[PDB]
Amino acid sequence: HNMSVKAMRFPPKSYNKDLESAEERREREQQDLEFAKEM
Amino acid sequence: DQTLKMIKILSGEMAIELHLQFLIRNNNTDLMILKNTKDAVRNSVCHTATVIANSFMHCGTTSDQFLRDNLEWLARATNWAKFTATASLGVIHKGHEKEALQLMATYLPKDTSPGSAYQEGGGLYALGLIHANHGGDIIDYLLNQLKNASNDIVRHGGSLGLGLAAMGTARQDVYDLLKTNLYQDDAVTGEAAGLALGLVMLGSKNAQAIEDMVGYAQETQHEKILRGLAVGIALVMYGRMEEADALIESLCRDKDPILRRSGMYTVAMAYCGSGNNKAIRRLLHVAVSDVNDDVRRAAVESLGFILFRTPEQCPSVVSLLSESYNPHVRYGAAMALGICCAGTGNKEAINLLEPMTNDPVNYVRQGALIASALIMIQQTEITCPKVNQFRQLYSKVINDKHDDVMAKFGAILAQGILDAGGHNVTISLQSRTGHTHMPSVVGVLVFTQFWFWFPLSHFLSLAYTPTCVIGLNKDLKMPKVQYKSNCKPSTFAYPAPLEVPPEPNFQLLDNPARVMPAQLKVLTMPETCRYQPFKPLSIGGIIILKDT
Amino acid sequence: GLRQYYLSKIEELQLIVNDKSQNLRRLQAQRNELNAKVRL
Amino acid sequence: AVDTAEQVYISSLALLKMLKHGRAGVPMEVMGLMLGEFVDDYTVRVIDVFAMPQSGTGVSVEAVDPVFQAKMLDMLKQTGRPEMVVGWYHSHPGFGCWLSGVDINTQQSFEALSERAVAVVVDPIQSVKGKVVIDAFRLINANMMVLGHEPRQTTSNLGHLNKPSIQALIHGLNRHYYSITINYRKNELEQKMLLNLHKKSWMEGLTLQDYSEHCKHNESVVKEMLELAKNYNKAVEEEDKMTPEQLAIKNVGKQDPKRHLEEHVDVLMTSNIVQCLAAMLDTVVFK
Amino acid sequence: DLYSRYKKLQQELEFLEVQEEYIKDEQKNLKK
Ligand SMILES: [Zn+2]
Repeated sequence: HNMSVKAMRFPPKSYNKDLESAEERREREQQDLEFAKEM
Repeated sequence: DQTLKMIKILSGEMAIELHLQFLIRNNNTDLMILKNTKDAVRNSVCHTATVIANSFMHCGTTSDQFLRDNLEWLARATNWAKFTATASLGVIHKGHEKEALQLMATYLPKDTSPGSAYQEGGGLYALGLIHANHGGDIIDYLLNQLKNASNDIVRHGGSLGLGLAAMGTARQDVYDLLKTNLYQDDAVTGEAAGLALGLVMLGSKNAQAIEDMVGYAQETQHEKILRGLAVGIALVMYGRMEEADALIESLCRDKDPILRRSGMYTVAMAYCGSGNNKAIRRLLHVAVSDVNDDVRRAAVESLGFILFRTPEQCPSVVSLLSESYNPHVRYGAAMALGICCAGTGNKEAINLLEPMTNDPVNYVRQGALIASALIMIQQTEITCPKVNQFRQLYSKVINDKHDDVMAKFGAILAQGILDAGGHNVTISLQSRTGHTHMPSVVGVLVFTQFWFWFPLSHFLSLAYTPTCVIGLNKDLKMPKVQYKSNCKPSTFAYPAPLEVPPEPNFQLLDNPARVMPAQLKVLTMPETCRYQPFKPLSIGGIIILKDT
Repeated sequence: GLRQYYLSKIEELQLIVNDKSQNLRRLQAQRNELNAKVRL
Repeated sequence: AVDTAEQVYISSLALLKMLKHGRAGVPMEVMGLMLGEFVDDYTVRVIDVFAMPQSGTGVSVEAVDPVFQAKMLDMLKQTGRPEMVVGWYHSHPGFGCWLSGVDINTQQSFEALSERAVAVVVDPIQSVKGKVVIDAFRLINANMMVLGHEPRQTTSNLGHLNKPSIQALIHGLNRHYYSITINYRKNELEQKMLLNLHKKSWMEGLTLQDYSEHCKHNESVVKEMLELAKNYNKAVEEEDKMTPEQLAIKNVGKQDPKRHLEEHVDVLMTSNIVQCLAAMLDTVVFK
Repeated sequence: DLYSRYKKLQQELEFLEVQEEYIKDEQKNLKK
């Protein structure tokens, strides 16, 4: 069971980028929030 | 003469006004950029943000036309901007004895007497900025006014001015009134005493004074008095490699989060440029384990302060820390690249800081911009193509309305960094000799604390150094020599502003000629002129130029 | 014997690099999948 | 002026007094006083909190009864040490944290004596472990709202660290009051004596855990673990099939073996290894 | 030069040793 762990973690690779949510849609989320606060 | 020799070489005055002579002749700036940033008129940070920008891009050039275009928009903000507006006047007049008292004759505290004492009390802050590493009457003129004055509103600018001029001098006379400034049991004297108390004892390790400081910051109930001493006990020890390690363990073990954080700055200064494996174990172990966010940001920002001697290794370790769960380590990963590779146009560091301006936390978008500013000063499009890719990027985020005030605070500050002195001055924590430039090391560490005091990071003019070759043949006479270059000619580019309402590689140069340090090898020696340099031309600065 | 003394150290040191560097790349990517679980 | 780095130091005892009084009388908005030690222009320190009783049925902040506080202010004065009232609090039950129009008026009566009384909101429901829902506030003058002037004159990068919620931004933030960043005053005099005293198992692991039934429970799992392995003798057999991203959506109706089958193995190990080891330490120690 | 070929190459074994010890801290610290 250790060797099936020790010979298993090699194909973890090219996990390229954990994207948080956005740049644009985050800003659109902020603009939509500012609209509700004004309302 | 040889009798005059000790004045010529140890006062160093003929480097001071000559650097002033280089700046009064070479001045390539723009009014339109401040007019582009003029349109953000509101009651936000912006008034302080504009006056800190032009003071950065006009260091020591004595050019008061970017401030004297108006009075009301300059005197709109109040109560600490007027402390900073009278502060920024001295940085523009950096390194110049005469036009300090005579221009601030309006701003002497006993002449006008307005409703603002910060306007008149903050002048002494700027007097220390002019005569940094120059001790004369500027010691005693600032000494005697601090015997009898107001409360800690003139006493900030006086004490921060007085410790700056007497930096690393171990004067007893500056230590006398800094004792009674310390024991006021007062919060507002906290930045006043504890910062300058370390400055005059730089590298001194006078262990009674250490015992006075750390013995005082255990029972006091204010925080600025815990914070000004936090940098000062880090600054009293400087480059010792083993002689602080009893104190470093004594501070790291303590329950105080400020004082553990202060021990992180102390091991940063006891290992300046030191590639020691012993320091990096537990400096970066407490970057893993500790629970306060302040100490974790100070931990990862100690990496470039100890490993700037080899800028190749710091992108290999701090790239992994730029993806941490908390934004605090994600912040201090960015300035760690900003303090290490800043003298280089590092291709790898800009590759790391490219998605760092995308993070939904505001202040990590801030510090990504400052580190992007420090990495590429005096670099035009050929050291790395990402220069003009980012020139538009600061304008992209400062002309937006829906951005944060903090996120666009990095953009307005990067304008004064990236165009400093008309591309005539630069940062250098490093001489060609291998020896580090200790006022720039102090000046960049003190610059990090713009969180906890805004004009505390006005202490940045110590980091600015020119890059100009200078010829000389007698004690006074300028020569007349004109040499050229050999490598590709577009590297000698200028900013070339836009102002909207068949090639060289034989570039002739006068005596005060600016040059990139990477362009020191691409030039040609003067072989056909009357002058022939006795020194092998490897560094800039001033040299003897033998007339043949 | 600088061929047979000094160059005998370049041949040895590279052997310690070529597996302890592989130890890191396995281990940091093992955290990198774990770090993806935390922030998400 | 203020430098928006106001840094309210509180306590360790008061937060427990805040949540207990906020939880036992929960759906009515309860309130009390803040008896702290006032310090400089920058910070404020509130170390003690005593709760004030209500007036009647109904969610309100009704009024303070100065008969009660004046006798209470000199109650512990003759016993312990003098302090001074540095603020006051109430409790939104399941809202969040804001100043309502009823909340702002009893605040405005308290800022008249001292200009630094802190309005504190605690929420004892949206708090689980690393959340204690807080963010005390304090009023801003509406005179400066007509001037269009932005207050609090930021001199440090310490204020704009926390982001306000949008629901509090619907309310008078930021047009009538402001947030204040806080931390907590912890000390070893309290830290160790609550860690080493909360969950201490006495002699539990020196037992045998119902010795006829442990091996009986060692079959109460294994028997259905057979058929749960028959599902594992089933679900692997319909692979090399429709692209197992489709085997993620489609398996939300009925149970899977693979996760459920590594579940009991953890259960059938720690129930056995702990019980088998503890049997073999009793044989040595007890004769 | 040849003398720098070993002195700079032992210089990074100094530098490599922390990193595997460093991620060893974070295999357990993120779990907590
Ligand atoms: Zn309420």
